[PDB]
Order: sequence, then structure tokens, then C-alpha cells
Amino acid sequence: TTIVGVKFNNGVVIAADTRSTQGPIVADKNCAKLHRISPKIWCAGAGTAADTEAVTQLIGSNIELHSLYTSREPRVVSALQMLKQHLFKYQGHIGAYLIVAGVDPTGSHLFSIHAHGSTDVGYYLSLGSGSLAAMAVLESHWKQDLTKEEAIKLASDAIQAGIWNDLGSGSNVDVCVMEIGKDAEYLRNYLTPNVREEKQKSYKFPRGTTAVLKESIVNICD
Amino acid sequence: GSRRYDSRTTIFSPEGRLYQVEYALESISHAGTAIGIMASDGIVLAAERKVTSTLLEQDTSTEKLYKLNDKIAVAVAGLTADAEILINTARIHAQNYLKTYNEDIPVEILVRRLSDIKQGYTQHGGLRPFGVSFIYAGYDDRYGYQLYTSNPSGNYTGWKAISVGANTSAAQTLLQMDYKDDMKVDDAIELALKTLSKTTDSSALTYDRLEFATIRKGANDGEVYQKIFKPQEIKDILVKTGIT
Amino acid sequence: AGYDRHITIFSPEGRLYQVEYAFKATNQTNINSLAVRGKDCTVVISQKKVPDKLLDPTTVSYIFCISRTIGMVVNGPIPDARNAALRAKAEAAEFRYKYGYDMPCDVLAKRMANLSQIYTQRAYMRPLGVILTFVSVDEELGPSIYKTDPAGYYVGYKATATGPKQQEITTNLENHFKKSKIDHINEESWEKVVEFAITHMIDALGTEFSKNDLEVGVATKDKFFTLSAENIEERLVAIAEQD
Amino acid sequence: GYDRALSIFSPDGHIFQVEYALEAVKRGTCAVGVKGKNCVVLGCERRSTLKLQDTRITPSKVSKIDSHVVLSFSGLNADSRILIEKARVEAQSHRLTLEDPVTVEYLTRYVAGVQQRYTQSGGVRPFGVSTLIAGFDPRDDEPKLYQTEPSGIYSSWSAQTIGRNSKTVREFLEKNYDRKEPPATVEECVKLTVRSLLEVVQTGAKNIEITVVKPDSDIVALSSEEINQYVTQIEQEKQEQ
Amino acid sequence: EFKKLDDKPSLVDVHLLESKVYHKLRNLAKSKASLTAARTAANSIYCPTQTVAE
Amino acid sequence: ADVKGVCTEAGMYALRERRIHVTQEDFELAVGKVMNKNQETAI
Amino acid sequence: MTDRYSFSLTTFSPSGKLGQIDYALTAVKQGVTSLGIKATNGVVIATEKKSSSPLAMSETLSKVSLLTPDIGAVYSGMGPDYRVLVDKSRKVAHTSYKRIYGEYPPTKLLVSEVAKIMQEATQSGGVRPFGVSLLIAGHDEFNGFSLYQVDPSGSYFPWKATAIGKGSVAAKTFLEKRWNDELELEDAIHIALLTLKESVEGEFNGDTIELAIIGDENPDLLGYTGIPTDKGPRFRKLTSQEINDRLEAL
Amino acid sequence: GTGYDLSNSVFSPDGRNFQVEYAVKAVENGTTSIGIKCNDGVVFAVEKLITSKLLVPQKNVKIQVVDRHIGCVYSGLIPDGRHLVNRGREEAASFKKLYKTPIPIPAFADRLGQYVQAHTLYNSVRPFGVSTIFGGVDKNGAHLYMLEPSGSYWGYKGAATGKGRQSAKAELEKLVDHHPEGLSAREAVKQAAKIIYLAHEDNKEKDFELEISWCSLSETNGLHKFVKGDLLQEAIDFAQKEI
Repeated sequence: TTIVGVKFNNGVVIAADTRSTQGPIVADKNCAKLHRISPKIWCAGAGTAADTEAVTQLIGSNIELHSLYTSREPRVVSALQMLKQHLFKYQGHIGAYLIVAGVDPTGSHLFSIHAHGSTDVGYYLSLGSGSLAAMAVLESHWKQDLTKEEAIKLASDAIQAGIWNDLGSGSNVDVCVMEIGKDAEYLRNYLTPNVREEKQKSYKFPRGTTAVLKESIVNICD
Repeated sequence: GSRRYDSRTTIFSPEGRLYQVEYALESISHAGTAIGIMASDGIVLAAERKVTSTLLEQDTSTEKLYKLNDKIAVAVAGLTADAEILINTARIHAQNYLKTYNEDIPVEILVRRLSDIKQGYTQHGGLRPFGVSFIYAGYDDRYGYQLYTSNPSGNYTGWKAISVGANTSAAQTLLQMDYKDDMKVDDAIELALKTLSKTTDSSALTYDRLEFATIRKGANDGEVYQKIFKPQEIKDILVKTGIT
Repeated sequence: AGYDRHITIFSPEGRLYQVEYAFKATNQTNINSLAVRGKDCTVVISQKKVPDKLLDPTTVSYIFCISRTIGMVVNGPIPDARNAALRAKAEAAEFRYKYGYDMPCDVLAKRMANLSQIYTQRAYMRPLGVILTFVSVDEELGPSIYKTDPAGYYVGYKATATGPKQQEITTNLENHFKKSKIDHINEESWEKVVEFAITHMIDALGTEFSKNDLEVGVATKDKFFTLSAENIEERLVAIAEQD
Repeated sequence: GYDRALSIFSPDGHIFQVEYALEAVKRGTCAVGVKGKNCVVLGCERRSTLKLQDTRITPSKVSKIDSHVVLSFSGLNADSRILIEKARVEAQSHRLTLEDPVTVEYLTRYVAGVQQRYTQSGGVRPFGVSTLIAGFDPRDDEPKLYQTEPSGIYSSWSAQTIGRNSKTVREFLEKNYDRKEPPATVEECVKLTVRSLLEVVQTGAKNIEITVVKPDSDIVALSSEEINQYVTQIEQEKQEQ
Repeated sequence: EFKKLDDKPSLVDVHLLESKVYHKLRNLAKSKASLTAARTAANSIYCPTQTVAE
Repeated sequence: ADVKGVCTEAGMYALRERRIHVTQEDFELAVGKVMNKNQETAI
Repeated sequence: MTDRYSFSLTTFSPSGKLGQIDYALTAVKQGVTSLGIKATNGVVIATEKKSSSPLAMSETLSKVSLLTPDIGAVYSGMGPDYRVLVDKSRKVAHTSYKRIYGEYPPTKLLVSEVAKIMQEATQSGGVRPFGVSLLIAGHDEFNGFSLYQVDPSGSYFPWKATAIGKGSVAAKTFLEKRWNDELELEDAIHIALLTLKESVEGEFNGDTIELAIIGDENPDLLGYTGIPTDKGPRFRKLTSQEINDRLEAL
Repeated sequence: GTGYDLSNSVFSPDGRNFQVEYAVKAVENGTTSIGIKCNDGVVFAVEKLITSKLLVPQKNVKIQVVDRHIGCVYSGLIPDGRHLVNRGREEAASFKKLYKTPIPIPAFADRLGQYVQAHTLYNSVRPFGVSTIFGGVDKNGAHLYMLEPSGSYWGYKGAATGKGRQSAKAELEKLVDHHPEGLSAREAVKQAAKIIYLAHEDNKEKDFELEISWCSLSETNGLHKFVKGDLLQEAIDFAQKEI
């Protein structure tokens, strides 16, 4: 699992792969690792794949409730602090590794939250087991005053390096970009370097190939 | 001192009955009437919703008949708000019984659980008793069809035919003459419709303000079919009974 | 029976008598205050009545700074005002800790109104005896004046009055606001709005103020503070020489 | 939650709640019980105001606490079955703790104790029920009949009745029953119990229920077709003599 | 349409126009009937000054 | 009582036009006025 | 110390009717006259904002709120009680469905769940019933558009068209002829505007009318693009400029 | 309806709580006790009434000490003030435990006022019937606050409660006017003795006994202790000289 984030002048952009790995074996080839806390703030998890969605669901519910209570847009700062408190109260027993990016009337922001509660802020940031390869690339190519297409190209290069140089990262590329002026848009399968080729022979079997021990029908409706 | 504002809900009167349940039994009479007939082939539950108007929604609207289990259904007569909590607790208890024994909960167990819930408030806590009385209908392999009734006092008895709510005496007197021990479902249904026609406070009998719940057992054995009569099928029995 | 008027219970006319009587307790001090909304800042001015000469003027004040950015002026008996100030400060602390950013005035006003509503609904509690005027500048929204009540009915105000002569000051400011059609004072400097408010207050009450009769609270951009006596004397001197 | 005291000593010494529960019991259905040499009979009546009450699922007025001891009540029916539930669970706990089937004396003491506690605890009104406990102790054939009052006082009765018009049944038992010479047969006990009931029930053979308790884990409930059989010769012997 | 759908503010105008048309057709009795019906519908609502003047 | 009011109001309406007989359309005017008053005073 | 008012404050009168319930109904029948009607393609809920003092801001006060991006709420009773109710209902709806099921509850279950709080208030000792009457409008993919009215007693009834407040009797007795089986959203909003016209007693403009509509899933207000599964919130509220355009459409 | 004074949290139709008023009226039936805010610190004084001579002299005391620099002198229901000063001592101990800085006087005032009003919000607690003249010296200077049973406290330059409350305040005003620039503690103790003697003239029927104590930086350097030795006798016979 590789997730990166790049902060440019107008807004911020993050990216993620689609391969969910439970160890030496791959579970699913195309998954959505990006989690939505609010329509303007996005999160992507790393580390354990089982705490990320639960924690993001909790924070999204509470944050949208807080924004409705305040009758105003949510702020990335409040979400970051809430993740900090939640992860700290469990005392490091949750291995969730999350990225947080968002914009607000105060401006744009991008932070990272570690499993035991540590926090950091940077224009570029990659977290997770496959973060190393992509973060080296972004440290090599990043510069001041990036543009939207330049930022997405840099994120694509970082994720491509991560998927090529690491086993657990590959398949498609999922990218979300945040724009201060306009609405934040979400790209599904933005890059698909891996496409399964057709099989040499078709493994379709003739009808009745396997014997049936017993035939029965179970009712469903009243 | 927090004493002068207390009403002493659980207090014995000088002659010796409770007073809050006494007025709950009056609040029951001011609610919409309900009818329950025990037939050999099944059980019919019908009730006339009160406060009806042209703007009342009828497409998806059940306020007097509630489902607690696929086999057991109840009829509510009284304050619907207080009945909601009892319905939820009954459903929770039935699902817990299915958790514990993996077998359909008999009607008597749920009837006891609800009676105990009512009695607990009538006894201690200083809170007002629930002003709702239920009509329980269900099936099992123990005693076949069962038709109990509840009270704010928390006492329950079995009945071959009951009607709790407004004009209870008139409905009981009307049904006792026509009640036999051998009706099918249709005879009980037409008897209940005639009773509702003769006990209602309005002039005609339109399909909007009548609700029907029936228990039938046909080709399939061991499982009855619970159908809440929708208005489209409700208006059908009106012509069969001749009221139209 | 007759125990209706004693606790927060409904009445034959559908009224909560205790909450109604709570409002009559807000005029015990008969202290008149008003707050206007400037173009970029807010200023709230309140009468400062020192009954006895044994009082120290510095400590006697009905203006409490809730935080570095949110100020509050409260009318009514002071001990309940101080209870409300303590709770408001503690809740500002809790919100800043939990969410990490300074809260806007409307959120604080809504939370205090909700607390007052919980006070009214619970029988064993009594409603707060004060009327709180929350004043602040919100970079997300703008300058804002918020006034709650013992019942919990809060709403933003273009300009707030209070005290026994709340209605008279209300009409006095309403004539200006309905003739100028603007929702706020056009004076950019916090200097000018202070004299505007003092002049309107003087014309409304028909009284002339000295260094000690009135206490003025000013909320600029990300700053709230209470002017000292010399500041009020200088403002009054400027008003006297100007008009 | 509720801590207010509901039972307060009156200036004349009685507890108003307890003496009101006495009257609440006084409005209940009449229940009578007699004991022979080896048989105890608990007779009871039912309300005849409303009809169309079936028999199979109607809760029996005499509730089985254990295989050897049974209970009958009078007064408020709502509260009594709570005492029944508490007695049953306490009997099971006693079986678990002492490895011995419960005795009539111990169960009656427990019921009196719980009624006493409810008369003692704050925020709870006293029970409005009066209970009759009958049964046989293990390995003993002696019938024991116990009455428990809402005040918490329990006593043994050779023949006691509770409920409405209990004075008439009491005076009837005072002259057609001998404490020192109990009836020697189950039939005689049933006949005495039935003849006692017609002094008050005055027709209602349908809603007269009688439970006969026998030793060695034998508890039976006589049906209507036997009760009317007894009533036949009872009314035959009444008017001709 | 306006009879069942009770819309007196529009019923006044339609009845007034009917009275005008009937007057143009010299069937004076029907015009008077329409005018009286409009008057009946008029004096129960907030009909504007234009329609009362008409 | 509204019927009597309708009849009396129709009689008054016939007077208002200085006429001699009561007509059906004056009955309509009277019943309209009576209905309006009855539905207004219910407030 | 704690709370010594553990006894229920609602006691059955000898006449057989609840005191506090029949008292909250009286407190509700006086106040702001709100209304809401259901059309085939949507539901429109409208209320008038009685500006207490002309120096106040009716914009800050939210007469209508968003329970969920699909379900809105309108009241006609006491302000603070409605505010506390709406906050509690949002919290419990989140807890019951967003935490456990993952989406927003439908109108039918949400209404019962929020009425649970009020029917507990009339039961739990030491507290008084809420003095508000709630108009709940919402839509779902199975039961479609539905409008529910919640009474302070806790009883909720499904109504095609409704009104609560001072002008409740007139609006209720006037909505039968207005309403029929087939309707359109603009037709419904015109009906609501015409009905609310006479029930208002102050200045009539876009500022004094609070109006919300539940319609099709508009994606512009969704706040993100890229997921075909969701198409936006169905609950939208007209501003003063939006409503003073159909105001002269009368 | 009647019975508006039976309970505590009930509001009267004019909006004034009634149990608090009765507590105030109970306060005045107590021994007089004054306090003078001298320039460097504060000077307390009490007039513990000598009952039948069986009571041991110079042993029963009423100036309770909180921490080192806060003193408490109380009148009215003496035990209620005992409990109030006990809670105040606990609060000061907690503050010094978790801040390691001696509690400042206004903070102690806030704590005591919040405690006092906590007893006039409910129906299950009797309001305090004790008025305190607690004060002392802190880092910023000296403060002297009188607390009232309603929960309202003020930063007085001198205050007194008791039977001779009204007489004492007149002499307090005279002393303040005579020395507008300030007053030294050494002369303040003698003036306090004189003021107590003037107030005691109302209770001349019963015997008197004077106890005085002062907290200051010039001499006691922020420590609170009573007056013993020749200083008390000098104050006594100076005040008796003018009589």
C-alpha cells in the first residue's frame, strides 16, 4: 500500500494504488483506499487495512455532525486534532497510518498522522509500507510553485515508482485533487499500467461435467 | 424540598385501589376501538383508527396493528407513543428468545414479559403507568392459536373474543351472540366488520379508517402466513360483508 | 393544583411561568448597555454604576473577556453572571482543546443557549438569571453580536440594547439603521464607532457621562480588550469638542 | 432513583399502606384451602362478570412453584405472579445451595420476607396480594397449609379462606370442619371445599377451579366434569335435609 | 375548474368576464346572474382594488 | 338558526335594491353572506 | 444531592387525559404557523420567520434545519426546545445508522427514533415534555417521498399535507381542495406560498419566508465529483433571492 | 400563588429569590466584623461577644486562616462560614498542589463565589447564611473582598457585617475620606479598633472582646497572624482614649 500527497499553490493532491494485500497473498486487485471524511477533506489509510475504514467512518460521522452543529464548513485542523485524540486514547494499539489533506477558508493544509498518535506537516508526504520508493521520487522532483498538471504528474510518477519497485503496490492508480476555487474531483483508475491479457485457451466446461449428489430448491419469498 | 411537587403515583387509595392505573383505564376508553376474534382456522385483528381526515395517509400507514415476530402480531389500543417502547422491548425479548433457544417464542412468554414491564412501573419508580392495553395474537405448537389481552395494571387473561377501546361493552355484547366455536376466517372477518360498523361513531364505513390483520394456515404446515391487509384488499371485504 | 408557577411546567395558557419570571430578574441592576457593529470591529458600551464609595471601581464591571478573541457583556445579577462566565470560559477551553481552532461567537452562544434550555427543561434546576451578549469578530463570517436569554433563544443582532430602557435605545438606533439602510456602521476605525455608540447612548438615556459611569469593551480583529478610564475620558473629551 | 418513603407510621400506629393492602386483598376472589390426613385441597373461584374466556391458555389461579409445593393467591392478580416468579427462582437457588427440595415453611418464610422488605424499602408500595401455600415436604406425608399476609405475618391454618366474603367461609369452616378430626379421604376434602364455595359463589360451576395436592410429587387439577359431579350430590343432599 | 378547486380570487375575475360576454350578447338576465355570483364570491376575500373597481 | 338568518338577509337584500319581491339570486347573495359570517366568526 | 425529582411530572387526570401532553398541544397550537405538503416528485416544507426585533438577523436563526442531506425538519413550537431536539436527533440518527449500517436512515425509522426521545421525556421523571411539534420531510429509494408530523405527545402521523401553528385550522381546512393525487414541485411550492400568504401578519418578502425543498439529487451542492453511486443531497433551502422570484408568481 | 418562599430555586413574581433574602436577614444577626485595606496589605477585626464569664478569654477565635496569605473573618451562622472556609482551604490546597503557586486573591474569590452560588440553584440545599470579609496579600498587591450569601463579591476598600454594620460603614467612609492617598497598616489596626468600638456601642448591654489580625508585606511579608502583645493593648487604649 502506497499513498502520497503533494501540496501546490492553489490546492493539494493525493494518490493511492488499488491493490489490497493481507501479506504474501493479494486479496483484491481494485479497491478504493481513499476515505471521505467530508466532501472537501479526504483521507487515505495505510498500515493495517482493518482500522482505517472504521476510524475514518467514525471521524466522518463526528465531523459532519460537528459541521452541521456549527452550521459551517468543516476544517481540516479539527479533523486532525480529533484523529490525534482518538488514536492517542487507545494508547498505540491501533496501527492505522493515515494521510489527511484538505482546504478551508483559512487556506489549504496537508498533514499525516501516525499509528501511536504522532503528527507532522509537509508539502509532500508519503506514508505506509510502500511509501519509501514514491517519497524518494517526490523528494527528487518536487519544487516550489507547482501547477495542477505538474502536481498530478509528480504524484503519478511517485506512485508508478512505488508500484514498480514494491510488490504490494500495483494495478490501477487512484487520484484525488483538491482545488480551492472549484470543487474537488475524484479520478477512478486514472492510470492502468497493469491490464490482464487474454488467456491462450478458454477453460469453459461442457454441461454436466461435475456430478450432482442431490437436487433441491429452497424457497425465498412468501 | 422536592416533595410538594410529587404526585405519589404508586399510592393506595383509602378504599384500596391504585389511582393512576384507574385513570389509565379511562384513557383507554377514549382511544380507538379494536376487535379480536378467535376462529378455528385463524385469528383476525381489526381496529378503527381515530382522528381520520381526507389528508390522512393510507398507502403505507399502520398505527394500531404492529408486528413483533413472523408468527406473532399485536393490536395497540391507547397512546401510540407509550406503545412504541413496549413494542420495541417485546421485539428485543422475542429476538433474545430466538437467540437463547433457536425456536419460535411462545405467545405467553412475550405476554408475561410485557406484563412484567408494565407492573414494574405500576409498582415502584414513581412514574406514571403506561396508558396502553394490547391485544396479542399468535400461533405455536403448544396450544395452537392464542388470543390474550393486556392492561395498564399488567394482568393478562385468555379470550375467545375481545374488544378493548371505545364502546367495549357494546362490541362485546354484539359479538357474544354471534360467536360460535366453528367459524372459518371469513366468518370471523365479517362478524368483526359488522361489529365495527355497529359500534363506530361515524355514519358510513369507508376503507380508510379500518385496519385488518389475519392469521391463516393453508397448504404449508407449521408456518402460518401473516398478512397486513392493505387498503386495496381492505376495500374488497366491504362488498363481501354487504356494507360496501 | 397551584404548584405550576413554582417549577418549569406548562400553564393553562401554554406558558412557562418560571422562565417568564426569570426575565424580570435581569433588570435588578438597571444597567443599560448597547453594542454596535463596525465595518471591521465591534464595540460594546455599558453603564458602570458604582453604588458605594467603598467599592474599588477597577474590580466592579459587567464585562468579561471570554477568550483572547471573544468578549462578553452580561446584564443581571452579577453572581449568576460570574457562573455563566466560568462555564463559558471552561467550554471555550474544552472546544479549543478538542478541535484545535478558536471557536466563533455563534457556536459559543448556541452552546450557552443549549445549556440554559437544559436548565429550563430539568425541573430540579433553575434557569439562569442573566442575559448574555456575546461580541466578537469572526474572520470566517465577520463582526458579529450575539445575545442569548435565560430561555435559550439566541440570535445575531445588528445592534443590541438592554436594561430598563432597552426599547428606547432600540428605537433610537433603529431610526438610524432604517435611514442609512446599512447593516453595520461604515466607520472603518474602532476610534469612530466608540464615539458613535457613546453619542447615541447619551442621546438615548439623556444623561452625561464621566470617566467612571460607563465601561467600554472593544473587539478588533483577533483582539478583545477593555479600555481604561483615561481612554474613556479622552473619548468623551473628543466627543465634547467635536459636537 | 425514587427514594421517597411510601410506608409511614400513622399517628395511631398502623401503616396506612399495609392496611390499605388488606382492603385491596379483601376485594379479590375467594380462595379456600383445607387439609386431611394425607391430602390438602386448594379451592378457588373465578370472576363471572365477563364470559368467552377459554380454559387452556387462561393462567391457572393456583400456580405450581415446585413438584411438591403449590401456591394459591387472592387479591390483585397482577402483583401475585411476581411473588410466584420470585418464589420459583428462590426455590431453584435453594436446590442449588442446599441440595434439598424446598420445604413449605422455608418458602413461606421467604415470601413473608420479600413482602416485608417491600413494606420496608423506600419508593415501593406493599404487595396487594394474600397467598396460600400448600404442599408436602420431601419424605414426609404431612400436608402443610400456610397463609401469608401483605403485612408479612405468616401462620399455619387447618382451614383458611381469603378474599371477598371470607367471613362467611370462615364461619362455615368453623362449624363444618373439625381441627382435631380432619376428613380422612380426598373425596371428603373435595366435598367440604366445594360445599364451602357454594356459600358465596352461588352458581358458577363453570368457573369453580379446584386443585388437589397429594404427597410423593402428585399434584392434580380436577376438571369441570368432576367438579359438577361433586356438585350434583352436594346439592342433592342440601335441600332434602 | 375553479368551482371545485376553490379559487375565489380567480372565480371573481372569470365571473366578471362572463358577465361582460353575456352583456355583449344582450342576454341581460344571465349577465346579472353572473354579476351577482361574482359579488357573492367577491365579498369574502382580499380582492384587490382593480377588481372591485371593475 | 342560519337558515332563518339566510331568509332574513335575503329579505334585507331585496330592500337594498328598493324592490318589492325576493328573488332566487338575492337568496344566493344572502346565503353567501351568511356562510362567510359563520365561517369567519368560528375563528 | 443529585436529582431529587425522580417522580414523573405527567400524571393522569381523573378525566383520563394527560395533563402535560394536552398542555404542550395548547402551547404548540399558538406560535409560528408552519406547513408542509407532499408532491409526486418532491416534498416542500415552508415556515415564516417572525422577526421579533427589526434589529435582529433572521439569517442567523435557522427555522428549518438539515437532519440528513435527505431529511429536513420544520417546527412550530418553542425555539430552544426545537434546537435541542434537532441536535439530539442528529446525534442519535448518526449513532444508530451511520455507525452501524453505514448510510443515512430513511424517514420512517428516523421519525420513530426521534419521537422516542419525546415519548421518553413525557415518561422520565423530573422533566417536562417538549413544547414543539415537528414536521419531518424526507425521501428514500424504497418508500419514496414521505412527510411526517410529530406531536409533543410523541405520536407521529403520515400526512400528505399539513400545517401547525396559529393558522393551522385555516390552512388545514384550505389544503384539501388545493391538494390532489398528481402534483409538481413548482405546483407544490406555489400552493405553499399561496397558503402561507394569509397566515403571515408582518411584512411579506423573501427574508420573512423560510422555505426548503426535497427534490432530485443535485450534484452541484454535493461537494465532490467522481462517484456515480451518489448524486448529491436532495435537501436544498431557498435563499431570500430564490424565494422572492416565485413570490410575485402569484 | 403563595409559598414562593418555601423552596429555594423558585422565582418571585418580581424576580427576586426569597430564601437568599432570608439568609441575608439571618446574616445581620451576627457579631460585627470589619476589615481595612491598608496600602501594603489588609487588616481584619472581629467583635466576638463575651457571653457568661464561663467562656475562656483569648481562646475562642473567629479569624480563620487559609494557606498563608488569605484570611477569613465571618459573621452570621458561624458553622456555615466554618464549612465555607474549609472548602476554600481545600481549593487553595488543590491549586497549590497542581500549580505550585499560592492562590491569588481574585481566584480564591471566584472559587468561593462559585461554591456559594452552587447552594442557591437547587431545591435540595439551603443557601449559606454567612457573610465573609476574606482578603489578603498576593503578588499583584492587596485585596479585600466581602462575600454575600447571594454569591456576589466585590473588591471593597473596607467592609463590615454584623449588628453594627451600618455604624461601621460610616466610620469606614470617614477614614477613607480622611486619608485619600492611602493608609499604613500600623495606623490601620488602631483605626480598626476604633471602628469596632464605635460599632459595639449598639451592643453595650453585653460585654465585648476584640481580636484583630493583619496580613502585610512591610512587616509580615505575606504571612497571616493575629495581634499579640503590647500592640493590641495600645490599639485598645488608643481607641478608648477618644471615648
